[PDB]
Amino acid sequence: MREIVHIQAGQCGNQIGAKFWEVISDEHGIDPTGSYHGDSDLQLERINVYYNEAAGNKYVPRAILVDLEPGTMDSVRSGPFGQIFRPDNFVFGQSGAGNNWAKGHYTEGAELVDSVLDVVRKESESCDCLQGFQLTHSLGGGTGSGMGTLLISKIREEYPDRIMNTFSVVPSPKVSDTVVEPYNATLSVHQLVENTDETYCIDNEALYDICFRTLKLTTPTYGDLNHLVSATMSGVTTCLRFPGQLNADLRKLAVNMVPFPRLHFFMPGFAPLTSRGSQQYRALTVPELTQQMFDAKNMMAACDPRHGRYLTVAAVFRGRMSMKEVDEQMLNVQNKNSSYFVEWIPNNVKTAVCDIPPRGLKMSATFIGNSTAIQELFKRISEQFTAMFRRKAFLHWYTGEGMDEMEFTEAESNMNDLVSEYQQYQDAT
Amino acid sequence: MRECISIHVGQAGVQIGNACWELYCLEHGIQPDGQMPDSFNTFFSETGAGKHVPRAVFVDLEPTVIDEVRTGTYRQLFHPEQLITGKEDAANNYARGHYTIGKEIIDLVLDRIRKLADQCTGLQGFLVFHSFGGGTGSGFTSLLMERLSVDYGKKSKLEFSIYPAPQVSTAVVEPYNSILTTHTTLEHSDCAFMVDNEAIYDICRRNLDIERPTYTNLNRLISQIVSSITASLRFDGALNVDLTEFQTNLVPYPRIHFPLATYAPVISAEKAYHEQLSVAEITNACFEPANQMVKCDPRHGKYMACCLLYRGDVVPKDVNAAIATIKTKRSIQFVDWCPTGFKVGINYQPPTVVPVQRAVCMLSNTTAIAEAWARLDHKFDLMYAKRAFVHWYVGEGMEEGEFSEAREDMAALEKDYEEVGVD
Amino acid sequence: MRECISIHVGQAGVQIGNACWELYCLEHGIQPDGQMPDSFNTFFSETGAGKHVPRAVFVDLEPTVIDEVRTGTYRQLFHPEQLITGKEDAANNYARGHYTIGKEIIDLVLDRIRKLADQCTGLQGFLVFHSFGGGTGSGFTSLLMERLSVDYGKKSKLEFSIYPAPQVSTAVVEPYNSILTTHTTLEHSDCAFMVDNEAIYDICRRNLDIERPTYTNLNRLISQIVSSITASLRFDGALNVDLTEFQTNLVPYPRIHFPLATYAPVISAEKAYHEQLSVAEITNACFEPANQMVKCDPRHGKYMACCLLYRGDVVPKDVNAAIATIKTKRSIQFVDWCPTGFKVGINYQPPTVVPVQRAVCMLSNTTAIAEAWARLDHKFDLMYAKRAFVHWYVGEGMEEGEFSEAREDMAALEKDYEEVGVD
Ligand SMILES: Nc1nc2c(ncn2[C@@H]2O[C@H](COP(=O)(O)CP(=O)(O)OP(=O)(O)O)[C@@H](O)[C@H]2O)c(=O)[nH]1
Ligand SMILES: Nc1nc2c(ncn2[C@@H]2O[C@H](COP(=O)(O)OP(=O)(O)OP(=O)(O)O)[C@@H](O)[C@H]2O)c(=O)[nH]1
Ligand SMILES: Nc1nc2c(ncn2[C@@H]2O[C@H](COP(=O)(O)OP(=O)(O)OP(=O)(O)O)[C@@H](O)[C@H]2O)c(=O)[nH]1
Ligand SMILES: [Mg+2]
Ligand SMILES: [Mg+2]
Ligand SMILES: [Mg+2]
Repeated sequence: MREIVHIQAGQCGNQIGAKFWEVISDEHGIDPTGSYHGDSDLQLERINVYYNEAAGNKYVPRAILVDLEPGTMDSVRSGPFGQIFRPDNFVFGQSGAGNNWAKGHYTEGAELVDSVLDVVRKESESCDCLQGFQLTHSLGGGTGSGMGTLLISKIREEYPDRIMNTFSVVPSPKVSDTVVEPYNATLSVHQLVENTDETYCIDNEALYDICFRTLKLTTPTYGDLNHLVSATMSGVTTCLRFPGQLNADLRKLAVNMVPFPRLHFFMPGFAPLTSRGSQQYRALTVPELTQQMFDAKNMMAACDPRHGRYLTVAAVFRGRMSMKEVDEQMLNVQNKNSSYFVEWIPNNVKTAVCDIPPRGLKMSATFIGNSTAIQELFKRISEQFTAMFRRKAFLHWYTGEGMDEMEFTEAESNMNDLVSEYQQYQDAT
Repeated sequence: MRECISIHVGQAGVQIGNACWELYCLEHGIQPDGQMPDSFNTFFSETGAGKHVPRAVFVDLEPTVIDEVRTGTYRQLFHPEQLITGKEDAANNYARGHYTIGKEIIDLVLDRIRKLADQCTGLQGFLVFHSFGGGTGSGFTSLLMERLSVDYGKKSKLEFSIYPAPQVSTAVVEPYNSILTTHTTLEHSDCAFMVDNEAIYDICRRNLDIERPTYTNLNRLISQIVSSITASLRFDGALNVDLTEFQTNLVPYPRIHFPLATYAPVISAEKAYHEQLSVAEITNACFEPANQMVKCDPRHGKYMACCLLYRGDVVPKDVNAAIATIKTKRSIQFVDWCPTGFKVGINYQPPTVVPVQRAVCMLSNTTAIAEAWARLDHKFDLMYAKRAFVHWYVGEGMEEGEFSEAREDMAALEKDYEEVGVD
Repeated sequence: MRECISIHVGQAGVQIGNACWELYCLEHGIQPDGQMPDSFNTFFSETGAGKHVPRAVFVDLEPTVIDEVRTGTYRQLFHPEQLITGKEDAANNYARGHYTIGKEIIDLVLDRIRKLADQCTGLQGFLVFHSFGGGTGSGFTSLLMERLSVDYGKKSKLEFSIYPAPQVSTAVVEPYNSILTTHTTLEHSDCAFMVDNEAIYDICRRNLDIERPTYTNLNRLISQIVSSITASLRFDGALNVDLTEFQTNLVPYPRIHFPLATYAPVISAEKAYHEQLSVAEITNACFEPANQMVKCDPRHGKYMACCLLYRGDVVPKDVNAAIATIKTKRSIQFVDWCPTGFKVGINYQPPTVVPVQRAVCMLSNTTAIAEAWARLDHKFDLMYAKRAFVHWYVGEGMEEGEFSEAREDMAALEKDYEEVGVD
């Protein structure tokens, strides 16, 4: 029970799911065809949550693939794990969003949304009990910006109780791959702050850093760039899919963490990370997995916890392990970094211990962090917005789609409303 | 002819019950299949064929841990009409366990009680293994106890609970659980029982020679306590103390019903020698602060009442000299206006082992426990000073003043032990 | 019914205790496993099963030498709650053993005393095997003895100690240990015992035919002394002298409590013949200056009191003629105003051997020992004349005048024996 429906969008977020469902394939023994080959019977006991068991020894990914041009759908279906999906669910347009938020939200967003909302309805009717919806997209492109954000407001009109999480990549701090990355951020900020229950936020540059600092890689591909988020997403629900000594799921992570509904923008953390040969010369145990999390460099969002204040801390472990080896490590590290936290929460460290490791190393941990460090990135992004707005450039596209300045201004004000509230609890102690 | 049923609420209580009924089957020689190759009506009942079933009800709002019994080694022991599962958990939300989901499957679990209450005739106590950590183990706990005093009223209701730790604390809204659950368990429960996780660790670390304990081993310590409380019903000693007497002995005033459990002697296998474990030796180790399972120093208050449940091999005159020592000390001191402060219970049955000569369970209703509430009131104030996490309980249908109504309710609870402490 | 517990402080005392309890197990036939294939309550206690444990507490601030017992041949004999280790040593710093580290684990060792004092009822003496060389054997020694006179006060406290040598001296700040420890062991210890390393060598060289001794063999000489002091409690002779009497016999004034031990006869295996070892033959060898274990010439002062503890095969009339010889000599002379200066003790048990007929332990509280303090005062002056090594004791929290307060304290100690020497 408590099955989960998967929605994709954009062009970056599809290739992540093109790697993420490969992760879920070997976390359940799923072949590239769709049949079953696993040996551990703990997989089949909760197989239903990410897969419909179709007729005749089949398993299909309960996932909704959405694009606006036939290129990326062709690349998925031709490469690995493309025939595993259902051909009914390759629901995609023909135009391409043109790297415009307004094309993905107003003109071309209204076309394909009806084809999606039946498929959302067909899966939600078919599911016995529904847990929540998940979305993987961009905040820099066109299809990831407008099309995904247009869906979630229609879903909040449908379901009040169902949770919602977007693994949305933050627009980049210093490198500028997108020319109009403020215009794909700020118009996407307003949709995320209203009706997204929890929201995952990953910087681009720290993902380049973690693939270069700890691992010391020379030619990092997107098969190894985007792979770290694929293990990250699996560690969020790894206590759902298998029993544990202390289980967890998506509702336990929500109500523990989010202190007020406008403050729900989180940061990940994963451990352990080695090189190809520099992997045994380290005591890869709980205290090494302890101190690998809490440093500044492990955060996939490029932010310094020293230049900010936390609010809550979640931690999800994998593999069999003891407890006082964990618990004292999950207690003492709050005291060495004492002033970095905030006063008004006793024991803000949420612990979660599954009993199944990844297919690989013996123990693993997934960190879910929340701090006031992220608002300092938005002041750059609000500066990046206003630098392209104090001359009022790039308006005739949105004017051609039809939009006043006030929709730009209030969303920038609502971006500043995020500024006025993460600073508010940071100023408090 | 005498019975005592058991209920398990929440995920933490089920893993307690997984080791408890593991122990009970090893007591009376029961297999996991309900099979054995006399008077045990308290925890079992006989079928038409030669099979015995446990008097246990397992409730959960999430289907996870009950499948661990429905597929585990102890699978064939349980009636499948007892194994009750939900669909969506309260998920560390007390308002979900009390209003949202628990209101739906409340009809099934209460109906299973009277189906057990047919064959019971000497109904002498209830067992509710509920934690205060998880929302399901707390939110269902308040809804369950309201109907039973409407159902029975006169019958005994006992709660072998788990106290939330002052330092090693897992979840976030665990301070929110205790203040809300206070009005139920002070108005329904005849004698609640607090056990902290934190004191168990050093008992595992020092006294049990394993610095890194497992939750499978944490349940083994409490499961020995629950058996020796029932050591008078299930067997025959020279001084059998039944469960009607404990709530009449240990309770001087009907609000004060919070003792603490203390199992002793707690030794390791290699330290089974280098000792002799006489009845005067081990009872001084009972009043040692580092042997109890509640993080409260007993020399920070006074004892209102004390109970001692012996088993194994015990002569009362040899215990008579042992009790005469403890009254003739000074660092151990009682409430002075209660000079008769001992309840002794002897059973001639050895403490069984789960994969020694004698054992002691100590039950001391004291004023040392009253500081633990003040350590948890200090947690609850600041998280409510910000009005943090109000939009989840109000988000699941709860009054804001219902916190405030229960806020002063702890102050009336706390002033009880302060008033009894002075003369 | 009568007991005498033992404590071992510092590294030098542990290696003494390694040979002592080696000897005691060979006395009563005890194995290293506490097993034997009547009245021995003084050094042992019986478990519930047929195993006996030693009444010994091993303290150390460094974890080295206790692991040599925890992994050695005598491993299974000791209760692991007795084997107490530290982490960082005092490391030949008296201020570290007295202020820095020893203040932390002082709670554990003192708690083990009352855990032993339960089964003890005839508590008649304490044993503290402490050296003055190492900082741990001296710094913990002062902290330990302060609480016991607060604990007991009336009970006996004996210290079989090791005197620092005037010539063969290993460490550097060994003169700093003795002046600082003086105020404790003169105000707590009922009867301290000095043994020098230096006199043992020529006894090993000449009388034991091995010119190059080992520290394993140095402990064998003192371990025979400690047994024959307890030869009246552990057995039955015609004249059993218990440990309450020695502190009343040998002490004319309650500050003077420094006798010296003398074991005799000390022979080799090849020299076991060419002799007959009568009771008059061997007692003249007791008063020989080269047979004692303290580098002090007995013909440089006068005897205040003398004690003789016989064992083996002894007739008192044959000893009566032997004692009549020693009073009727001239080079051996007493304090004249004490004409009754003998304490005789006979046990009908042979001196056991560790891998003869009779043996004598001589305890002579004399004025010949008072020159040894003056030989050590001469060491302490010049190292304090430079104010050398002040920045370690003050570097570990100690008053400079606390040296000076203890400086005149030896002068009041030294003028005692000078005053008693004249009539
Ligand atoms: N970490 C990654 N970032 C990517 C990847 N591909 C693109 N991007 C980033 O995502 C942003 C572009 O968004 P998309 O790839 O989703 C383009 P989309 O289909 O959403 O819309 P259009 O602009 O209409 O094509 C931009 O900031 C890129 O730097 C990728 O594989 N990994
Ligand atoms: N006695 C005991 N308590 C445990 C054990 N493991 C965890 N706990 C406690 O149980 C608390 C969590 O309560 P759970 O029972 O697991 O959760 P729940 O009642 O099902 O509620 P939700 O899962 O949040 O809906 C933890 O914070 C611990 O204090 C165990 O093995 N034994
Ligand atoms: N009786 C006896 N004394 C010994 C023996 N070996 C060494 N000693 C003496 O012990 C002195 C050192 O004291 P220790 O006990 O080893 O040191 P400590 O008290 O543990 O303190 P540290 O400085 O930390 O080692 C030396 O100077 C010797 O005089 C031995 O086998 N027997
Ligand atoms: Mg694209
Ligand atoms: Mg639970
Ligand atoms: Mg030493």
